[PDB]
Amino acid sequence: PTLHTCNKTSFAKAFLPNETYRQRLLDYIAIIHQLADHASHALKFYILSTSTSSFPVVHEDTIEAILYLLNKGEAWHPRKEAKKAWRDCLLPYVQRYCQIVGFIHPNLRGEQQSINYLTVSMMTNLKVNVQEHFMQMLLRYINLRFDVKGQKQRLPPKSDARKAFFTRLRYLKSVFLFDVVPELEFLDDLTPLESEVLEEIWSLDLPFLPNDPLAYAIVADPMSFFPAYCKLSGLYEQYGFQRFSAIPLRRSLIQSHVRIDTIILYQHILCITRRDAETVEKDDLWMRVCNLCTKAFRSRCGMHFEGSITTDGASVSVYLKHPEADKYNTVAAEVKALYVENNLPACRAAENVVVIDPNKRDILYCQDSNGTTFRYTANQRAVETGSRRFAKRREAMKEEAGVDLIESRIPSHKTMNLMDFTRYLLVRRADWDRRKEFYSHPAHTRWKWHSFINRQKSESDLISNMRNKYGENFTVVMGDWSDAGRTARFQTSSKTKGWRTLFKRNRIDCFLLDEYKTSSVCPRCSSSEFVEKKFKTRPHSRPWRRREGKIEKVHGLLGCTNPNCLQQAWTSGMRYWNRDMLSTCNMLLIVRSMLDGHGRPEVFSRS
DNA sequence: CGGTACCCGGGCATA
DNA sequence: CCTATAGATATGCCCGGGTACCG
RNA sequence: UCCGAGCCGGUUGUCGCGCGGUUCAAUCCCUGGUGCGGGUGCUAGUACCGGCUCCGCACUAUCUAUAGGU
Ligand SMILES: [Zn+2]
Repeated sequence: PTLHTCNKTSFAKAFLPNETYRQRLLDYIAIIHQLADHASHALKFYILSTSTSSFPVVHEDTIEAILYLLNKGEAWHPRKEAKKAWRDCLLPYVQRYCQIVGFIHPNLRGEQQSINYLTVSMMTNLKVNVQEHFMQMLLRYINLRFDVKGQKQRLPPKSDARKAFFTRLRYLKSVFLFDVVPELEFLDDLTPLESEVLEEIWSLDLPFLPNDPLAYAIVADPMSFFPAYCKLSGLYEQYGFQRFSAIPLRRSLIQSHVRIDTIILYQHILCITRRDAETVEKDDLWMRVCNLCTKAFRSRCGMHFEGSITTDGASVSVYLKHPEADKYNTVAAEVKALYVENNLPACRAAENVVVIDPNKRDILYCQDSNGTTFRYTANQRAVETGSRRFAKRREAMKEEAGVDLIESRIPSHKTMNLMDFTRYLLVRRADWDRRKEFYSHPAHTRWKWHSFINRQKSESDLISNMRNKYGENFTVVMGDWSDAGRTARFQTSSKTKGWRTLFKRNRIDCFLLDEYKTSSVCPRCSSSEFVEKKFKTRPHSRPWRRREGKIEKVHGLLGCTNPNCLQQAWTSGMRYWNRDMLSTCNMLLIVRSMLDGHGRPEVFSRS
């Protein structure tokens, strides 16, 4: 549901100036971060080591058992039969992993809450990693085996050869992905490069539903695909393809956010017996360590603190929880539920309408009916957010600390071979002490929190400037990055949710409009037969491409050659235009046509 | 010295 | 540095450590 | 892996213009903003006329982890 919110504040303003409590909390979060990292590494090691017999069906019990083992040793005494069996199976592998890494059991007490939270988080990471990326990686492997990389340089752009190649590509995938039932003659209709693909795909033991497609089966029981997914990465390793993280790893040594609640408070922070804690109200028990009067803890939209924070030693994210909280395909409509054509009744009553074109450099280029232009570029975000300022010093310190030569030697972590994974673990352990000392510096977390502060300030200033230029109330109509080869969820509508969310937070209505044929029409003559693009050339701006002698045609510059737009005095012979200006003018024309009821003009249509 | 039963705090199960 | 998913705690019961009393 | 923004021109609604001119923005410390009252101070003219800075009331801002993309 949508019954929760978060407010992030600084560590100093969160906890009262009690040095003992702060030190206890810092030690606890460091221990929890170490436990989580070692648990992820041990889970991957166990999964790799058991491939010789069978890929285990990892369960929440598995993660909980791994965490409890790393924490205690053989002292864990679960009473549940499933947990007991998982403990018995995992103990040798965890022992070997600890011996290889030299990990010493922290013997932390009261591990129930933290272990449960980390188990839930890791299982969620497995579920999400298996849900979507499984199909995408399978399709990527199928494309790579067919050598589409080379075929793109072998087939004419539109000739019948490319059509036949596309037909074959879908024909093979339908049988491989269980989309269409094959006939017997399909057996002999396979070249060696295709027979190998069929055999490899079938060797993954893809689970499926007899009455539903593979994609629906993935959504229904995504975790059942976790074993096959682990197999898939192995193939990527055999053929040298772009490897993917089959089993997620918490590589970073920078102190990560750790969950703290009332139970953890009275177990490790306040250090009081449960019988004493149970006799005091939750809020009264929290005030002893946290300044509830701070702005971050105030209620919003009927939500209350409810004793949940996540802290990493530099910033604290306080979660506000609604009383109706959970207490621990049709969706395609959302693709077009927000588009302008379905929201015209609301657009007609908007005080002002602003059309925005996104670009990889001009992240926003906004124009209104009055012609007042505005833009928010990637340079402004990079400078104000401090991303480059932090990057040029945090990465530079590696020269002073010499850790750059350490991280580079680390082999790729996505390997699936047990020997290679052991090599990676040993190499990471070799210089683990120096990296741990380096990342313990407050500067890393301080920059991570200052980045959030700067991004929030930049986002607020952007809205302030937009309101100042266009007015207090306005409706945003933005393009969807349409092109001649973008027709899927992965490419068009997924690259705009950030700005839609940003506008929603400020209660600014945002709608999407088709960007197709936006750069075709000249508004001054409403004609596309006399529009020229990419005529002039200049040296490349990027420092490495520029020194290679590469010359690039201007992308954002367009021209109109129709005589009606040309003054006889102009020696250029063409009226110049900016790509963003023309796109905004065309979007304004389309919106005006839609509002009047005439609909999208035929010239901008996909006919 | 040798052998019992209770109160407490910690640990684990569960939705 | 961008985008996407799931989940975003609390109560009850078992047990094992130490302390109390008789022969 | 290198990059600020506003404005006037070369310019005609023109560029990642390594084109010219001019204004502030930034370096460090800071969770941001909105509407309401005072409370030291700093600014231009005889309480007004404001702007920067704090105090206090409610209105609001979804983060963790991983993964993918570069
Ligand atoms: Zn024209």
